[PDB]
Amino acid sequence: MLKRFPTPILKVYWPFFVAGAAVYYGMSKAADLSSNTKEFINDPRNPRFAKGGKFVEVD
Amino acid sequence: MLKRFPTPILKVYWPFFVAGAAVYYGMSKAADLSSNTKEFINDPRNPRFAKGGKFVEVD
Amino acid sequence: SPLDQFEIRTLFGLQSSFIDLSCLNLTTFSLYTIIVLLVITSLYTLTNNNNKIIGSRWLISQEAIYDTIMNMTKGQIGGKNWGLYFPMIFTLFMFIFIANLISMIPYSFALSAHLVFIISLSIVIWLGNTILGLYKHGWVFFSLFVPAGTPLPLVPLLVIIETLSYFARAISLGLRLGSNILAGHLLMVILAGLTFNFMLINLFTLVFGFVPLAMILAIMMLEFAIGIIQGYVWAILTASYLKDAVYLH
Amino acid sequence: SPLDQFEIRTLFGLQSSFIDLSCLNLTTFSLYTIIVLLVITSLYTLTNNNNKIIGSRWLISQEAIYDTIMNMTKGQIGGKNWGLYFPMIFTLFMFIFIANLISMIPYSFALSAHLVFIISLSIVIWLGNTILGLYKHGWVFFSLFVPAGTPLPLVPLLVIIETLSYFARAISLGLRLGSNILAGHLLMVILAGLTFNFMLINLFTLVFGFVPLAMILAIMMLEFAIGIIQGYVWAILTASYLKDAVYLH
Amino acid sequence: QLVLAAKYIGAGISTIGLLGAGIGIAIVFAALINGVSRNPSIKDTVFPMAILGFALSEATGLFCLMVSFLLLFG
Amino acid sequence: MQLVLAAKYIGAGISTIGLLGAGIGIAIVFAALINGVSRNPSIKDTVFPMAILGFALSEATGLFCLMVSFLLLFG
Amino acid sequence: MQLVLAAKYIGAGISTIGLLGAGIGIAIVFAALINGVSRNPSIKDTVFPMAILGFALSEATGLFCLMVSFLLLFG
Amino acid sequence: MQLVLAAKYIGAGISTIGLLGAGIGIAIVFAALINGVSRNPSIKDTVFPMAILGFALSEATGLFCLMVSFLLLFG
Amino acid sequence: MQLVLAAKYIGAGISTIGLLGAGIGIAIVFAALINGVSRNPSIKDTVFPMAILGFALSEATGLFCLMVSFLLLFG
Amino acid sequence: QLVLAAKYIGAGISTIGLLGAGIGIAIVFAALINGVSRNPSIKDTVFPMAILGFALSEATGLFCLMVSFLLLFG
Amino acid sequence: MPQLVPFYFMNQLTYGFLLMITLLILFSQFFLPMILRLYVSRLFISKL
Amino acid sequence: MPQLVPFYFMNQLTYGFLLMITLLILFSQFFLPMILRLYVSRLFISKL
Repeated sequence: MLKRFPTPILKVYWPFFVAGAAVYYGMSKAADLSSNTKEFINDPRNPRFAKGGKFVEVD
Repeated sequence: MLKRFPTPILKVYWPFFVAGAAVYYGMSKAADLSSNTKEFINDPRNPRFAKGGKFVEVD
Repeated sequence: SPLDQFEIRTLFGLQSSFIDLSCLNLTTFSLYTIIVLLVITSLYTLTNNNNKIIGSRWLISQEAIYDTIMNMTKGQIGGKNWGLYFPMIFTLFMFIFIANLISMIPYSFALSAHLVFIISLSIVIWLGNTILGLYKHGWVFFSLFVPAGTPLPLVPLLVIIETLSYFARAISLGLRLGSNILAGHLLMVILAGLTFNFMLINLFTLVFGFVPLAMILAIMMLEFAIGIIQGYVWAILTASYLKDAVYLH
Repeated sequence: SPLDQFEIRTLFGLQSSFIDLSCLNLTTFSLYTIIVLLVITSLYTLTNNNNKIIGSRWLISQEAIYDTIMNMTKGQIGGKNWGLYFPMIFTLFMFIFIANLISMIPYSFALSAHLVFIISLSIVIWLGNTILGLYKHGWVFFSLFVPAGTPLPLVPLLVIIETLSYFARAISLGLRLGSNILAGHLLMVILAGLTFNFMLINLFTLVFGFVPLAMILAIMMLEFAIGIIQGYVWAILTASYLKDAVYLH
Repeated sequence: QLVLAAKYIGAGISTIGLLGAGIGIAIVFAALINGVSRNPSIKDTVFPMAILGFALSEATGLFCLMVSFLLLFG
Repeated sequence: MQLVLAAKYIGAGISTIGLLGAGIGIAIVFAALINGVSRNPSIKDTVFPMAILGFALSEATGLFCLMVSFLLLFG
Repeated sequence: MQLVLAAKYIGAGISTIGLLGAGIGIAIVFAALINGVSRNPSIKDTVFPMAILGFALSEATGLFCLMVSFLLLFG
Repeated sequence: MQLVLAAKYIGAGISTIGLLGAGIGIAIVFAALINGVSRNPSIKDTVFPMAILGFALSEATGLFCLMVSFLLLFG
Repeated sequence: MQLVLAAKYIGAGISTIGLLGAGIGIAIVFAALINGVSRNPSIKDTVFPMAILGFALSEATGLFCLMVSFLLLFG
Repeated sequence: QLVLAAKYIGAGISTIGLLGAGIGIAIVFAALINGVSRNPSIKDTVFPMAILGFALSEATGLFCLMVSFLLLFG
Repeated sequence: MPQLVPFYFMNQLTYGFLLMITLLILFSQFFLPMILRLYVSRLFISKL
Repeated sequence: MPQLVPFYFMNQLTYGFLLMITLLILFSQFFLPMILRLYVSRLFISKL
């Protein structure tokens, strides 16, 4: 079928992966900051409603 | 462990199962009729919001 | 809100947009049904030490429950074939008996106090009596609605307010159990809520504040009795109802 | 609303109340990533007939792509070790090349036209150039910001508006591709929307209504070119950027 | 909407009639217990009369409950 | 709007009088149980299922009234 | 909200009446206990747990009417 | 909504100006094509596909400014 | 509220003028490509990556202006 | 809120300056193509000057884009 | 009452009837006859 | 623009970076050297 060859893909590409984790974290906080705006606080598919809280709805 | 014995549980209990299917269906229609009332049309965990439609919200 | 102990919370979750798959998903009610099934499995699987004849001390309990429900359904339907309806008369017991001892554990939850499930189970047993009676005995099933030798000018009244009692049987059998379990739990939580705010006023109340604690202990002693007796009364009324439906009076 | 072709709809679903597990769930974007992965797997697994040396007609395509990206990244970074960064320079190509041919299929969906993913991928490659450059070349990494032999009284201006062009590189590389794919698809859908309502007026328009159809065919001919050229331009700019980051000018 | 509030008072007052039904089922099974305890060989003879009298007494307690349901839901 | 909740709570108060028709019910059933066991000591294992049956199958009519009270209070 | 809180007090007043059921009830059980011991003093350890059981099961119907008053006072 | 629909027409008017880029553009490409054929008439089948490619890639930038006008007229 | 959407659409119309700075851009790049291939027929495989590079890396500055237009139109 | 609408006109007008940037990158790579085609052995000598001039011209087209982002977001 | 009337009716009833059919098949075929095997075995050793 | 700003940012980015790490490991260890084996084999038969 296919013979796996052990190519070095970690001692070459580590800053790409570190940057990936950093952008992942920064986009997590950006998504949490954007999901509470005036336009999108009453879109019912956001993950706020699946845990606890319901309908601030004061704008 | 346990030796399964083939006890007759279908040629004895069929009207219980037919009644179970009938009550299942009737409670399905009762749940669909109750999930659209004035009190519960804006509870965000109903299965309307997971498919399409959003926020009649005229009461 | 003293009734917050019956809230149903979703835990494992599942959804879609094609089909409404929100019917089945692991929930507090569903998780406690898994717990009831595993307890009832545990009362018979690991109870029997290596399939020994002598039947160790744990198996005396599930021996006595078996015998007190055999000797109860032999004295009710008691005909040519009483044992054909014995697994249902046992599995209507053990669900209610285990689901009213699990609910006594303090941070836990009453399966039995959901009226929508118990009333549904009662309507299932009532329709399964009427369909079984019609299938087994044709058009003369309605001979159940005349009591005995009665004078004919008052027979239709005694038919109307016999059939009204015949389909009150659909919801009465469930709502008895629902009312007992719900009122018992709501009583315990309300008296706990009153004795808590009794013991937060001035320090003289924690002195001799043992008597309301003893009253709550006495009500908890009463509550096992009112929980096991209802598990027995369910299994005696749905033996009497199969006596009426199978045998015409 | 001509832009409804980019709507993201959830399909398989997953939720909870303990932890926000709504991040991973099978979605239109996610399903088309599964399709891109299976296509790229299909271009090399079942392409090779029983591991034959001769390399049947399907394998000439994935031969030519390999060779035109080897001979492109040998002419950019071209140093002592150019091949150590060759798998990334190939897998940045093939994702964009396959995800812009799948998007041409009429009832389908552009992965590349989501600015939030492509701009994120561009910022990932930019930070992975700056971190790699700092690690490999210490404090003298900032020698990249002075061009050549320049007169010293105008060096700080030529440092400020060199670094501004250095971190415009974070979003420019992604937003080029996003703008091309989004504008091409929005152009095709808007011209289809205009020629549809052109052909529903009086029957003389379906006669000689072939020329707007031919214009849409010509734009679709153009759109493969503007889709493959961007897949090449991504892989040439992120070879030039690794030339700057690895080798100081 | 005085009527929407006054139907609840009616649904409350119309539930008092079960007072007779509970005492009634008690008196029936009380006489059944006394009759079995005096004559031990009469249980299978007279027990359907007890179940009959219970069914009649509940239904005639149940009239109040169905009037309460008509007031509360109709 | 105050009138609806006011008459709601008044009707929920009214709909607990029917439990005096159940207290006396359980009383008369266990009273006959005691008088039947005392005058015949070998009837207990025959009269006890009828005792439990009559007990709960008489309470049920007080618990119906309590459910009318709960549907008033909380529904 | 003065009307609904005035109605709460009246409802807690009405939900006191159902205790007379238990007050007659416990007594009918213990009266039958006394009249059963006097007919037969040998059946004491058989009869008296049934009297305690009837005491408990009627006191439950008393407390089910007390708890509605405790709801209407505070909750 | 008369003001926003009046602004739509002005916006569709402004988004016409960007076509002059393509109008000069296609011409500069074909002018270079002519001046390249006249210097060397043997390189025709090598050069002319690049001229067609530049034609297409500048006409795309023309149509990207036409589609904004077609949005502001109707959509 | 009409003024916001009106000036929004006017600004979105204004922000497509910059594509004439990209049409002429692609034009001059492919024009130099044609004149460079025509005067030296063996430079095509060396000058073509610089042609594609200059082409798209010059359009990008018209596509920035089109994204300002899209953020005005739809955002 | 006249200012909330008039910042959008400013963000539209301030994007016109990219007209110079696109023509600029074109003229730079046009001269690069002509210089390679006249002298074939000058590519590796003069290509960093082309990348430098492109970087400077884009940044001086990019001033207009950052002013547009300050008007549209600040 | 608010707590026993949610949207979860079909949830309640679905897992309930699955548990009922489960316990019915499970009791009847497995666990009641494993007690009855003990009964017949004790009586068979008793009769000998 | 309304369509490219939903709540699905972490969805997009999660499956995207999983696919990137997948294709990176997958290309580099599997599919590029299965072409390079063809190369070295052709040249080895050519040199003989």
